Amino acid sequence: FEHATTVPNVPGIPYKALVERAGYAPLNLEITVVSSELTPSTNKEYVTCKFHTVVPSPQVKCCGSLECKASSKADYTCRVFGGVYPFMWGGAQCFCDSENTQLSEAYVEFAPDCTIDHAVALKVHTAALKVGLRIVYGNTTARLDTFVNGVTPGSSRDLKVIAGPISAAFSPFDHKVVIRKGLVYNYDFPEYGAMNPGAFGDIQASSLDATDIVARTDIRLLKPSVKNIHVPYTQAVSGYEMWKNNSGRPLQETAPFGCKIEVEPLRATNCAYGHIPISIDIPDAAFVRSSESPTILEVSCTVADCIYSADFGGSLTLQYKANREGHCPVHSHSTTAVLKEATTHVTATGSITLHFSTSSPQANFIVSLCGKKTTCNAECKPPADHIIGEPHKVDQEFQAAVSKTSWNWLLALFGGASSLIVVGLIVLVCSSMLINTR
Amino acid sequence: FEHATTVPNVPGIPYKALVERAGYAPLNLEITVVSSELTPSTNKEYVTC
Ligand SMILES: *[C@@H]1O[C@H](CO)[C@@H](O)[C@H](O)[C@H]1NC(C)=O
Repeated sequence: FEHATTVPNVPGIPYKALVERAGYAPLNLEITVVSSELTPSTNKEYVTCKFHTVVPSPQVKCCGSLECKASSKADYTCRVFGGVYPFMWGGAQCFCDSENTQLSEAYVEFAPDCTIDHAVALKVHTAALKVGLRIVYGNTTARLDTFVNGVTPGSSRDLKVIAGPISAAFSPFDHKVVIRKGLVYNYDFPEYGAMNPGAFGDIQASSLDATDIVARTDIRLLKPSVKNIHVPYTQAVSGYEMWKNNSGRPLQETAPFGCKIEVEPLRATNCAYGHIPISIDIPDAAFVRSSESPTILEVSCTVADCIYSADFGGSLTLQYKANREGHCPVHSHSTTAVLKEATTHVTATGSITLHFSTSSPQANFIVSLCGKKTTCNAECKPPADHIIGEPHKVDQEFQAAVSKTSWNWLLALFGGASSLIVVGLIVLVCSSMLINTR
Repeated sequence: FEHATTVPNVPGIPYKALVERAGYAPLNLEITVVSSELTPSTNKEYVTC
């Protein structure tokens, strides 16, 4: 049989339900969302890391001429200079009365440390959510893991179970992101082929070990200015360390709902938000006919004591009369309250307690023992402790915090002035006629 | 758990109380003031004889 139900997106929050079929005892169904797995689609754009300038041996043409030539190396620079003043420990490298000239050039390349200090700029889209569900029926536990989509049931025992789509779409990830040393940072990285000195991603490459590179970081050559042969180079500070210094806090400290983000899939997990509708198919053989089910008689409830606690602290008791030994389930069709155990033994005239929780102080509702129903009411008090991180609000508040006494007072407050005005008008018209008599 | 109660100053007078907690049986609490000890601060002034 197939049953439909909506569940909150949250871990460690079992949800209990029942299936009604004529001649079959209502079957307890427990559903647990073990964890969440939001995996988006992303594409590798480029990589960046601290670089190193190249300072190759300059070219010296003595007492003659020469011309500059470009080079395919990324961020390359070249420039000639006449009237050079070459000196070295060995002395004047060559000789002519200041006629000689020298060509200098430089370029950049990623340093060896980059191999492990690389930071990759990622473009992401189409967040996809994966949900793992564990379902208990007839004290039998089955499992499945399915994409949140409502069109691809998973495989578990060759059982087709579907979930979603989500009520709302949530994704902490933004279109542009960066990954560095296992830390993910939300930032609008410059597009590939865009070089801006003193900025993130100044050096860009298709792959870490790509021979072809493109970069621009405003390198300007300086004229020789000293005795010896030297190439003074002026360049802006590397942008990688710049972004490192003031990169801001990591996404791990900014993700809403406490998403637990992992890097190797670049995906979130254990993050709770939204609702999920699901349809569960259960084999008919799993069901049990009511003929063999225990029969109960003259059952009654009693709230020994309840507390309006965030955690599961509510208690209840039931007393029953029966004729057959065995087990029956227990349920509460009121969403405001949730039980703890789904089934229990049954005796001829036994009475058993129950643990439960509620989201309202007016503990009035209907609970079913085995197949039969029964009303049960009480009032609950706020707790002394008022800060706890354990599961809370298994059912969200439904403006039911208002008390029965509050309803009685509000009813006694509003007055029936409409009846007063109606009676006044009626007597007024009657008197008007009586005086039209004259 | 913490509970507040007022007791008379007197020996050999047990006082009984209960603590109410949801889902917990009320726990009997007996309190006895075995004795009193009023100790003041004093300073030696001098001696005579
Ligand atoms: C499940 O509950 C039924 C109901 O009494 C019982 O007969 C059966 O033995 C239970 N299964 C297990 C594995 O305990």
